[PDB]
Amino acid sequence: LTYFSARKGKRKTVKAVIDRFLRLHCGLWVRRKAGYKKKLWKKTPARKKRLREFVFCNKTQSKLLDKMTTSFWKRRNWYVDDPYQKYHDRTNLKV
Amino acid sequence: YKTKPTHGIGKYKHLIKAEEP
Amino acid sequence: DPVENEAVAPEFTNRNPRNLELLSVARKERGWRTVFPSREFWHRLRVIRTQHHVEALVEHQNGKVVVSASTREWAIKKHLYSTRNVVACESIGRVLAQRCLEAGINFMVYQPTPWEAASDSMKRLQSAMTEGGVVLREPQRIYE
Amino acid sequence: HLATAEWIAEPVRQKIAITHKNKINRLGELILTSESSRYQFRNLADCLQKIRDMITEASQTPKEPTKEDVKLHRIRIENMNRERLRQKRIHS
Amino acid sequence: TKEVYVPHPRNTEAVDLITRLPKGAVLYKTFVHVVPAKPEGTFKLVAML
Amino acid sequence: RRTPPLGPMPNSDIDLSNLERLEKYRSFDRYRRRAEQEAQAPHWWRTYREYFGEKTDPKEKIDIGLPPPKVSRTQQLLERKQAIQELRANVEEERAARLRTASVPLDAVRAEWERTCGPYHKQRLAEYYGLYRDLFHGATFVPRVPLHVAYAVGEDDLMPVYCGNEVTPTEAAQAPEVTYEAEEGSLWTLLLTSLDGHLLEPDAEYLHWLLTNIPGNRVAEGQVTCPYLPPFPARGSGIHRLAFLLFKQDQPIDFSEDARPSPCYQLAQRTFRTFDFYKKHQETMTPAGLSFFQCRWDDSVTYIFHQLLDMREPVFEFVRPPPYHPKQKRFPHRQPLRYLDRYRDSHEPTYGIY
Amino acid sequence: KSKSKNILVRMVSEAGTGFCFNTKRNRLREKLTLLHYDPVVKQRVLFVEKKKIRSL
Amino acid sequence: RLQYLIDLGRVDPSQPIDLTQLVNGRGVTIQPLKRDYGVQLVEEGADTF
RNA sequence: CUCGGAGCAGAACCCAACCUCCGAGCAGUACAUGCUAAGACUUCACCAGUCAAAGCGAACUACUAUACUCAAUUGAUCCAAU
Ligand SMILES: [K+]
Ligand SMILES: [Mg+2]
Ligand SMILES: [Mg+2]
Repeated sequence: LTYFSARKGKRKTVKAVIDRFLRLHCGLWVRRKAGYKKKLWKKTPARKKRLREFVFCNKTQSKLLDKMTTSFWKRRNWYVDDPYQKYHDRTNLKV
Repeated sequence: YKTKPTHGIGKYKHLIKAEEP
Repeated sequence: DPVENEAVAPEFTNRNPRNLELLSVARKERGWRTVFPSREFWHRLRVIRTQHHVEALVEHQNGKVVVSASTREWAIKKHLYSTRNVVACESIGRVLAQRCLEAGINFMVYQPTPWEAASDSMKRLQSAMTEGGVVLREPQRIYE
Repeated sequence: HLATAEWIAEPVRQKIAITHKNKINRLGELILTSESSRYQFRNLADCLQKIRDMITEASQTPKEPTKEDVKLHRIRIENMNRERLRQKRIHS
Repeated sequence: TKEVYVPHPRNTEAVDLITRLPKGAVLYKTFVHVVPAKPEGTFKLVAML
Repeated sequence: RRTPPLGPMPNSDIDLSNLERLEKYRSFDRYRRRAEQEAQAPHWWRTYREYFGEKTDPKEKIDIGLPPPKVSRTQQLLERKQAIQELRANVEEERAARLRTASVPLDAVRAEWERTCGPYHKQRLAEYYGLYRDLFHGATFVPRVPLHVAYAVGEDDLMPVYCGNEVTPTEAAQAPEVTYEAEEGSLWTLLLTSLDGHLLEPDAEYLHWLLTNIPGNRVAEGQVTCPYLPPFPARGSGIHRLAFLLFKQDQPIDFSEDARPSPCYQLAQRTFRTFDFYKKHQETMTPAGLSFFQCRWDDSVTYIFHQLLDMREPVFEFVRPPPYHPKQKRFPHRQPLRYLDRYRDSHEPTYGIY
Repeated sequence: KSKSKNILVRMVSEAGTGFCFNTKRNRLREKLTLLHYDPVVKQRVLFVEKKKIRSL
Repeated sequence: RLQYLIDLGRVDPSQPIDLTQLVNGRGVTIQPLKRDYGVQLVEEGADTF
């Protein structure tokens, strides 16, 4: 990671992360399953359905992904007709 | 289970003659 | 000025053993997949064939006999040349079907062995039950 | 009040009472309720759409044979056997 | 619990075993059960029409 | 570590020295028959019956019914054997059986069954339906007097009441035609109760009909202690049980305490418990006959509630327990995106402070 | 890693929807024509092999 | 939010309301440099409007 | 040098050696091995992997039938072809 850029002296974003993960404003990260497009001919339908799921990351991964991205990516966005709009805010979450 | 009094209730191969090719 | 007759408990208690069964919401006993026969039924037709007699039982999954027809009964035996042949098995089906309708039993499962199912006796006994009104399959449980 | 309502037609009035007899109370009022939204507006809009659907269905007089529900299939067999137990008087 | 084990008649291997057993001999196997805790549902007064 | 068995272990009496000489099952059906017998025996280990079998009381059920009829077994057996010989002697009978064209007359079978095994079959079926458990708190009786209840439907048809056959409230609008075999000078009491109908109290019943001091079998001449009320099973409440209990009175009895005003349209007054009623009159009264049917709601029940009972109709609904979900966690690792929907109250977009 | 006895092929629906699925067939056997469920038309339709994806 | 701003005098309903009046009343904060294209009117609060 | 079964490791789980043995890198039958979805398991992390009620759509008139038989029978990302 570049903590202080030579031109601006500012922390940089790892763009590899942006290409693979969606960050919900609540702090959750959404990813796709590895191998979900690989050798489908030898995989069962149950396995293939699991591979198509959009799944959440754990705390440790979430902390790493937060460090590898700048604050711009953590802002609240209001994209029109956003598919993931509902998932940005948690509900009935105790601790 | 071994320790329990019901140990071996499912034994069945002593009731059948051994098979030899 | 409340009406005394309109005093109704918030929850209705129906103690009829058949109520949830007749609504097809009662649990069937699922499982037992590695053994025979299945337990997933409310009522089953069970036919007992002996050297001398033919008996057919309708019993609940809990093991209570509901209705029965046997060639041991004088009412049936007096009209039978033989109590052990195909005619006796067909007659038992006809008698049992009538008793089932009078008891309110319109559905049951029949769980024959492969040789029993292929036999002419059991085929004639099944036709008698279906002709008599009883359906030998049970409606599926409603889970939702 | 369904019977008094003059904005609905008389034949339609009489056919709605039969089809939706389970929604008419002792006083004769057809009661419709919607609780599917957070907003009173949408709840009222759904209730009003139900009224408009009832009148459309009654006037349409559809003769298309609808597919039998599973709960109805069992009742059909049960009704058949109840008719099969019906007897006639020995000396009428 | 421990229950009497009767195989399916279509299960050729198990059926062969039981037909070779000596008369009066019953096989036993361990079974695992779930005793339902709650009822399927309750009738509740919904209206007074 | 080992523990000795607490009793005889299965497959212990088998002699394993002479295994080759011991007889084998050889058939699936012979093993299954023995296996079913073994399953029914009591065991000292844990069994399915222990956890799922209904817990019957150890003491036997008290019999409160009429004495068994006395029969000469020798004479009966002689006559029965003679009849079979005559039937088998007929050549036409043998050919019909051999060619599988013979049939039994169902009407005659039912008539003989009603005289012989009918009562025990009715008792078995009444026990299964829970009538003895609810009406008499587990006490059983053999219905030795056949009772024939039929609801006149139309002018040319009847709806017979047997033992759990379904009869609709519309068919039961008027009192049924009750006929039983009774000697001259005897007295009888006929009641109709709804075991499941009661709305306010779970254990109570509704006394739909009560006829007392019936002379012989002339039901019309009996005293109308309680007038007839058609069944009113509430919508969505399920299938109810209505039982006709015939009683044989040793002597004339006074039912002034049980007298209900004519007409009786107060559900509080209709409230009735058969056990309490029989207990006070047990000394002079014995259960004789039994019939019952199964009744669910129909549109005629609305008429009963609105007009006869002058009350609003109670509607019920079968409500299932709410679905279980584990406690929501801040990071649901490896769970699909629909995890969040499981814990969402509403489906409409929320904007918070904005 | 072994003698190639089977091959993977693309079965194309004859309904004109364009829905395709991949099936395995013996190399020496004739082209497969199968009755397979087509989600686009929501009923079972005849499929015909068009191409060989790879050797299995 | 719109009703709350009107009740407190921060937005005047006697004149035409637009983005300028909403911004001048501190009702909404628009960020054109963050690809904001204006305000979307959302139904929350319709029952009490 | 990866994967599976057995012993060491006797009875919940786990457990090493250039320890002791045997295997795998497929094949065969389906062509609804369609879709969707509670609740769980998990090779000690992650990745990956595993089992599934109900439901939709089918099938069905009893071929131990609706998550095929089989123990392992296998390869991430980028990229390329389409
Ligand atoms: K009740
Ligand atoms: Mg783990
Ligand atoms: Mg299912």
